[PDB]
Amino acid sequence: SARIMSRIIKITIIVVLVLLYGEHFGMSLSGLLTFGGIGGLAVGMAGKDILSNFFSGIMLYFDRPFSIGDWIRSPDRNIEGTVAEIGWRITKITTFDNRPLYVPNSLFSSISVENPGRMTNRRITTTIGLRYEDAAKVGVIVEAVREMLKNHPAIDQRQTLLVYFNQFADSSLNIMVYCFTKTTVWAEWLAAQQDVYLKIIDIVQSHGADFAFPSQTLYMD
Amino acid sequence: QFADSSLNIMVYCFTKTTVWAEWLAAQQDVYLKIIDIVQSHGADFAFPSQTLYMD
Amino acid sequence: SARIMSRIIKITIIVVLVLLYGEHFGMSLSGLLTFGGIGGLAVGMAGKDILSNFFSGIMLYFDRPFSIGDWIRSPDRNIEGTVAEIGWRITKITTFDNRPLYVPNSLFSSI
Ligand SMILES: CCCCCCCCCCCC
Ligand SMILES: CCCCCCCCCCCC
Ligand SMILES: CCCCCCCCCCCC
Ligand SMILES: CCCCCCCCCCCC
Ligand SMILES: CCCCCCCCCCCC
Ligand SMILES: CCCCCCCCCCCC
Ligand SMILES: CCCCCCCCCCCC
Ligand SMILES: CCCCCCCCCCCC
Ligand SMILES: CCCCCCCCCCCC
Ligand SMILES: CCCCCCCCCCCC
Repeated sequence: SARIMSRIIKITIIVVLVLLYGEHFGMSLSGLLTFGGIGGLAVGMAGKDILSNFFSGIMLYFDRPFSIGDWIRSPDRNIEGTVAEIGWRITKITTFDNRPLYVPNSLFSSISVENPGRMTNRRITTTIGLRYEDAAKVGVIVEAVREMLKNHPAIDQRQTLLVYFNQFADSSLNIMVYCFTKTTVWAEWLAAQQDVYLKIIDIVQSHGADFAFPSQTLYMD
Repeated sequence: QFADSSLNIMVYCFTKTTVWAEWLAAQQDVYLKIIDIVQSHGADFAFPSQTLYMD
Repeated sequence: SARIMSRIIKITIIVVLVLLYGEHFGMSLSGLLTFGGIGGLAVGMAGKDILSNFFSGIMLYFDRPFSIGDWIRSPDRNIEGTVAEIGWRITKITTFDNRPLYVPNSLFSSI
């Protein structure tokens, strides 16, 4: 394949040399190349593709939406993964399956790029579904959960922190939980989330309420 | 409107404040008051119902 | 990378200087650059992109759909978050996950 490609390259070089030469050296053959714009189209499409990719790479370098080793994604098209290398033509992304993903540079031209690798906090969200018969303790449970969250060493007190009775559900009364953690590490965030969930379970059990299963009323006949 | 297993009543209003926490607190208070009213008037909230013909 | 980019920039500068110069200074080489419109396309696409983004930013400044620190969204495409900065080319939006979101200015043109 390499030798065939070299042969074709030198054939193209000979063709271009013949085209450059005028009547003094053989015949220019300009009309043949411009017989129907074949040479024009051949040059134009290749140049357009190469220049588009090259300029997209240059703009990527100048704007700096992401760097090597950054976790990125896009709501427009999926490119999720960790950046491995930014070439002049193709950007290599390592997916979370440990598989290469080759993205042409021009695909970044007009899309919104998210950079989770540059996040400042990790969010924790969950819903507590209590039974409809536990409506008398909703306020106390919410207050207890908020107090527990406000005293947790792993929670960031400068970020949003909401715990309120949110909405009626089909078979439960839902309570929203919304907070952030100081750390941005995967394992530490997961451990903090697990600890918070266990504490929430303990609080709910201690206050006399319980979690609601999908309920249903049956009329027998 | 009539539902599959309940009679639905719509609630539609606005709050003076535009703050997230204050709006959520007002919503929770309104929901608790609605629950109290419904319980006091003798009605109750409907679970997904179903009629079963045994054989 | 910075030094390589500088080298390529000065190479392009030398190329443009050679193109500007006529027969008095070497050869203009205009035909080579216009052999198949390579230079024309290279200038046109870059200029179109840069000008589109710049003019979108200018229109954003003049119309004032939003300001710094404003929660925004769009039913057409998702950009939800709080505006962090409005640059000449890219607008930075902080999502509710506390992650940066870089939106080219031209994406606000028709939505
Ligand atoms: C082994 C034969 C190789 C022949 C390659 C021909 C290449 C033609 C290029 C035409 C470009 C317009
Ligand atoms: C110097 C600025 C370069 C801008 C490059 C834009 C490339 C757009 C390609 C779009 C292909 C669909
Ligand atoms: C070839 C075009 C070069 C454009 C360079 C733009 C540099 C932007 C720097 C922004 C720093 C905040
Ligand atoms: C037709 C224009 C081709 C331009 C190719 C430029 C390649 C630059 C590579 C820089 C080394 C990574
Ligand atoms: C038609 C022009 C082709 C230019 C090829 C550039 C190759 C650059 C390789 C950079 C490796 C780091
Ligand atoms: C280290 C080698 C760098 C070579 C850079 C070549 C840049 C070519 C620009 C062509 C623009 C049409
Ligand atoms: C002074 C008015 C500037 C208007 C800029 C419009 C840019 C449109 C870009 C569309 C790209 C798809
Ligand atoms: C370059 C074009 C400038 C257009 C300026 C429009 C100003 C609109 C002001 C509207 C105020 C209500
Ligand atoms: C080819 C036209 C380029 C125009 C670039 C204008 C850049 C203005 C920046 C203003 C400072 C924030
Ligand atoms: C090709 C023209 C490039 C113009 C680059 C403008 C850079 C403006 C930076 C403004 C920072 C506040």
